[PDB]
Amino acid sequence: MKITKINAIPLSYRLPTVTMGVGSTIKRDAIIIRVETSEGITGYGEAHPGRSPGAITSLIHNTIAPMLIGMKATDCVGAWQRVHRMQLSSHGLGAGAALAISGIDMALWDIRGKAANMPLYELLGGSKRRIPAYAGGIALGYQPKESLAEEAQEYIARGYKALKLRIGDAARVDIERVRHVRKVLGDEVDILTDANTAYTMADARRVLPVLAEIQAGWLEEPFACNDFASYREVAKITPLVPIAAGENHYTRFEFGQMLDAGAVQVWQPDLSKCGGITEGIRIAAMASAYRIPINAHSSATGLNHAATIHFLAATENAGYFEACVSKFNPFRDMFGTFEIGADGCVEPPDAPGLGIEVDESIFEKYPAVDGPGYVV
Amino acid sequence: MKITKINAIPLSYRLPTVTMGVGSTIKRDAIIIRVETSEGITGYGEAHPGRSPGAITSLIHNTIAPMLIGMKATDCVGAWQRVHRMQLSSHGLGAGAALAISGIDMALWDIRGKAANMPLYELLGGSKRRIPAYAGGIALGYQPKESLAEEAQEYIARGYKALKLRIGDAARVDIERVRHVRKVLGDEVDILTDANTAYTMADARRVLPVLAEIQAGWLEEPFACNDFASYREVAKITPLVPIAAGENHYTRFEFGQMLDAGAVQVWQPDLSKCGGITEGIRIAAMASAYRIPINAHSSATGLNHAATIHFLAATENAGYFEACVSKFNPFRDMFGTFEIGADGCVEPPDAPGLGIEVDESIFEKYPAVD
Amino acid sequence: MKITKINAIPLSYRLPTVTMGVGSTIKRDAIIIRVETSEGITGYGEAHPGRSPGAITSLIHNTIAPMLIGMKATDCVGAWQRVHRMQLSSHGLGAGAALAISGIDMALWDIRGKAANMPLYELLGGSKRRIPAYAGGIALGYQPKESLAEEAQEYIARGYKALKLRIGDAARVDIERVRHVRKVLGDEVDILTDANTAYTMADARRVLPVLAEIQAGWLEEPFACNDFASYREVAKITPLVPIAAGENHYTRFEFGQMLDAGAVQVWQPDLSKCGGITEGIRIAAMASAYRIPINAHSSATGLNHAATIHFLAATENAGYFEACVSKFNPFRDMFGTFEIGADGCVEPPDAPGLGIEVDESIFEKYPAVDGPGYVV
Amino acid sequence: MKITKINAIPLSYRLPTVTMGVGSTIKRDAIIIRVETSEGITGYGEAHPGRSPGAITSLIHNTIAPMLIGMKATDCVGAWQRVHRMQLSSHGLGAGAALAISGIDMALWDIRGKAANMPLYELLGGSKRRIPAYAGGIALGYQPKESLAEEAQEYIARGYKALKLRIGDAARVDIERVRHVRKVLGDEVDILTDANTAYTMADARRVLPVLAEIQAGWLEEPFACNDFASYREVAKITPLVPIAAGENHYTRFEFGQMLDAGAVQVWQPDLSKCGGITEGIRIAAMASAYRIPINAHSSATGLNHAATIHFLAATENAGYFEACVSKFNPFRDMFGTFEIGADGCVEPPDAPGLGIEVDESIFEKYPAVD
Ligand SMILES: [Mg+2]
Ligand SMILES: [Mg+2]
Ligand SMILES: [Mg+2]
Ligand SMILES: [Mg+2]
Repeated sequence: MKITKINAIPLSYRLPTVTMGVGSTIKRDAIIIRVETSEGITGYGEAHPGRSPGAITSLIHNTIAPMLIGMKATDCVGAWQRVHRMQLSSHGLGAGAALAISGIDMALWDIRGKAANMPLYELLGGSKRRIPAYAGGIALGYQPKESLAEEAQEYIARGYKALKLRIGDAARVDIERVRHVRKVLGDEVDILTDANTAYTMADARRVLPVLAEIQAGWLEEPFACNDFASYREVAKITPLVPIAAGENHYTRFEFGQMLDAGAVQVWQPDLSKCGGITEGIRIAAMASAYRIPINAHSSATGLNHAATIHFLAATENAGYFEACVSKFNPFRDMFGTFEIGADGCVEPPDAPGLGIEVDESIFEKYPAVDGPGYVV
Repeated sequence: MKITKINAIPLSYRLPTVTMGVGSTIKRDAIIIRVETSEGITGYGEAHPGRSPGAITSLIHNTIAPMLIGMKATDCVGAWQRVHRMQLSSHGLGAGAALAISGIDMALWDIRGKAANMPLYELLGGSKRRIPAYAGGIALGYQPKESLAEEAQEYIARGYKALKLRIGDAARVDIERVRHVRKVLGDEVDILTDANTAYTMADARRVLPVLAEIQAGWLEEPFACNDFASYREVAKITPLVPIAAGENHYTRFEFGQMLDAGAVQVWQPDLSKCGGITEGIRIAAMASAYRIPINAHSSATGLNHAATIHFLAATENAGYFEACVSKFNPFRDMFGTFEIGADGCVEPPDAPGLGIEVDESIFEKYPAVD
Repeated sequence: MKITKINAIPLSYRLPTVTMGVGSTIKRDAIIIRVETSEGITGYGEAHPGRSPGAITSLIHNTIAPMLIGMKATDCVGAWQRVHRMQLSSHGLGAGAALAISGIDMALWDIRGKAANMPLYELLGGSKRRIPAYAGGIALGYQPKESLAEEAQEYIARGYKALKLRIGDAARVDIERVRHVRKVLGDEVDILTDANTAYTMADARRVLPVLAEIQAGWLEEPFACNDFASYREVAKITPLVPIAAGENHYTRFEFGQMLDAGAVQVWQPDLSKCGGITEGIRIAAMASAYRIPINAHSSATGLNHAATIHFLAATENAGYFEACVSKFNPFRDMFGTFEIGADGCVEPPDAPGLGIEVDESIFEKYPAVDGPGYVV
Repeated sequence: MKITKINAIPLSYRLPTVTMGVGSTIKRDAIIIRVETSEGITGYGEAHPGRSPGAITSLIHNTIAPMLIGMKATDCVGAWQRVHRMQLSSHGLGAGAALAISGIDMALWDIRGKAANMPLYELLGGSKRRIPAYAGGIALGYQPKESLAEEAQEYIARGYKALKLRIGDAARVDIERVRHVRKVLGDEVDILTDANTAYTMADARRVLPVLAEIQAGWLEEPFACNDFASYREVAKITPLVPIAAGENHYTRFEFGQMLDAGAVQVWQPDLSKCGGITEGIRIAAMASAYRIPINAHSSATGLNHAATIHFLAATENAGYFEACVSKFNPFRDMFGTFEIGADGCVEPPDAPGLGIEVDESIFEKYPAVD
């Protein structure tokens, strides 16, 4: 079974807005990858658009796809190694190639599930199990504290035992917001926080004590992805709340650097970013030996959501699934929906591969838009 | 003076080969950045193609240019900041965005020198001085040791006091090559080595002692850019030959990470890769306090070469300039040749900005190939 | 364009007093540097008097000026390197030479701005932007806590969102003072503290908890500039308030030593002390990679105030400008004033060089006085 | 007994040259400090000029003397403290103030020995003993290797068992010099080396192994005084030859910083630079617990030489005395010659205080030059 065609299909959706630390969201983009085989089996993956989806599309169509055509379709380790030496190790696009191979790998695993007649959790050695979820996605953004509390109440009513508050616009206001949410929900809900790379160190030494006071589960991404000196300096503030990162981190080599720095104790690789399922396993296994929980970051599509839940089912040190709960996200319920149970958990689809049926006539409903996706 | 237009112009050339540690070269690519201003002054830069020139071009035109139109063209610090917060810090393309800003930033400093009526060395605070150079680029590749020695002798005859040997294919064959060159050039030539990310650790503990024996200037890029664990292990082998890295390292935050690892003691940023001249200064200033020499890596075009020499003339802790000496390279001589003197040195051009005049009719001679 | 003449002009002013950790201020001194070029352009800088202004004057006129006459006037990097090898590296005056070259460098950059027809922020690559300021200078010294509160209220009325309280006479009294100021101003004002090298370690372990309680922005200079073991030992007290230093620190080499000690996380180089603008950039860039904010220390004259604001406009990791607010400081408003806005910010002058016009007939109004400047 | 007058007397001498790592010597300068008391006893010291003798003189007369007039002349600890809090700790001149207090402090100990009717070694708690010496000062500079060897042989014939070779101009030429001296003197002479802050790291990893090969006593000052990062890197090269530093290091707080860096294992304070005899004791006492030898650096005048020998006789962990052996140096023999014996050693004078009589009519013979 050889690889015949690899195609990157860029999709986008314009909405009539939720403010985070990265700015204000005006447009949602997604890149869906199709890999065709010699024996007729077709696999589907999702690559992250990287705030410039035309570039990842081009990178696949011009460089990465030709180096993988003709390869055996189950050899995703060998497929990953070609991208590693031609792009990741030297003179390449670095992080952009990781995004590109992430979707391809994901599609190759979908082929591998279909060829073995196994769902992905079974292919990886796990079982169909209940995986805890929190209300995340592009929701719970910057708004008055009482309105933010009401949105949080809506999610517990929907069965969530955990939620992720978006912080990082000003220390004072999100101290005020974070305190009010604990006040109205009680101390039974795992309140998680995400600063989305927007805090300084001065902000952190003000916010971290109140996070320990409200007993938050983690502080996610307080600084820039490459801000190494700030990441080691926050660890010194409080041991009662761990630092979380991984969304903007690529390959096991970047995660290995944050392993022996020892500051970030909660890892969140996005399978549409980090290098795919193959690299996801490698990252999680390193974390496993050091007892670090994997709370995977989720991308836009229900394809990535399928791959993530399958991955967490077979990953021993899996923590949370990040569930998108925003009302204006069509990529989530694009084909065959995940659904949260009353136990606060989620389940992988019981069908070969990723267990998602892809009708290609939905791509026409969400065409490519060349504009920017963010407002700061 | 505001920014009006930013365009990325892809150029490529097919050669009818020199093998290094990354592979075999069949086609050279380059991306030239044109920045137009509201007062008629036009800047030029080089962005590294990153093995996919169509992707960086797409990234510039769709994303990085729209966020920079309307900015004051002298504000390169602010221009770098917008790219830092929109692309480099969060959900962007990471390393690819750094290549894209590198050329734009270089073109911004070109505008700024012309508007100030100063050459770039003068703009950066330096003076026109002789900068030592080594014979490098896509030259001195894998070949028999006596043929490699004949190529080496030709560069000393042209004036060079230093050269860079390509190692990394097989441990035995490049120990054999490296020892032979020392005997035929004597111990007066600074012999530098580049492994082009092709060594393992098992190779390194076999090769490093002979590099000490021949008193090599540095071992450049023995491992992949993100291979942190190997880089810290090779520093334990010998203190007599330092490790060099920088080509595949982007922003001062990645260089900052290898500062406190302490393993790499020779920093080699590429101004067409690391973030431009702006980030080049910041990387070099950090190295300056730690007495780490900046031996900048050179890209394809004579634009990048001009910018690098201008940079090193004003940079306090500057080491060598990497001189491209392969003669199947039209990008170097594309618009008015650097020239190596009998002192083995090189001079910055004494004209406003980068000191290079760009005729756009030459772009048609080298069309873009996928 | 060559250098023709370098002249150090010592100035002083006697006042009919504000008490700090360095003692009681009775006389203010300043050294203004004039550099003349071959092409008629004249630049102006400020060197710190170093508590013995006759010595810096002598050092310039006898040693440093002759080694720089004939040099190209835009080659300030090369000018700095000559002073580095002849004075800073070996057998020299060390810190005194740094003060001397600071003013000369500053004057050379003023020439460079005028020759390029650019203001200094534009020459360094920045833009005209709003830079936050705090009430500093020789103000808010030792006095009864209620009178100290009234002086603080006057500055917020003048638009300051931040201020620097002078501490360090006794632990008990400035704990009492610091608590009262937070009480009357609310927790919206960034209260900064400066001990002016006067604390012991025993004082620090008493004062630092109350500073964390009142959430102070930093503790500036608790010990002697060379007191390395005390600087690393205070870092162990509280992570909620960082230690600040740099006023009495010279060259990037002394700042590099405090970088890898890792204790001081807020850097304050004085451009009239550290080695000038050239060295200022080098110090700030090292801090930039490690995400350390530069909150530059200000000297006496409006020349240094111009150079500082220009420097902070083009410095990416710039924090605060230290604004002198003392009523008896004529050096500040000596020629063409800075003015604080309602946003709590300050702006660089929009004119070539430092943007300050120097009338030399004001030097006669402030002649040199040979006496001491401090009382302890 | 109070302090009445403190005066700084600048002296200089033009020579019609010996090249070291800092440059070429054309004129030697010295500053002599006279401290008068209310009971008629007068002390003398030497302050280092710091390449600008007019500045230190100005600093003493305008600032440091006014803060010390009226103090009890035996209270040198309190005298050092006033200078510490007024000049060294905060907004002062830093390193220059340390040079200024060094001579005053030395003159204070001169008064104190005379008032106690004890020589300084006895005042410090030691006894008159033979102290090993090496041939140094502005001697054994850059010259052909055989001419350098002839100068070396002359010092062994005079009695010396140790000498200090000036290296640092070029790595090749001083490897050549250092090897030649070992062969012509044998392995019985302690060969010490001084680079005078002129090496890079690339030079060091080429030179250090040959210094190990020739079994050199130490490598003195390879880098600038504040070049912290290089000093920690050279300790990694070879454990067989230690690094020496101290000439350009002031107060026990800078020596304390190089204690916990662990890189420099031979400390060389200058009593005319580091803070005087008072600070000299404190620097040496810290070194004593860590078993670091104190091989003090010598200044210009025979006053400083007298103070140094007195100091080392009473100092537990004293190593070598630096003997100035250049014969174009009148400051050494200015008022009654030290003398080297056949044991290669040197003795402190057996007279109250520093044991030197100062005739002020000799000051006219060496007037001050700008
Ligand atoms: Mg996130
Ligand atoms: Mg290379
Ligand atoms: Mg202060
Ligand atoms: Mg010496």
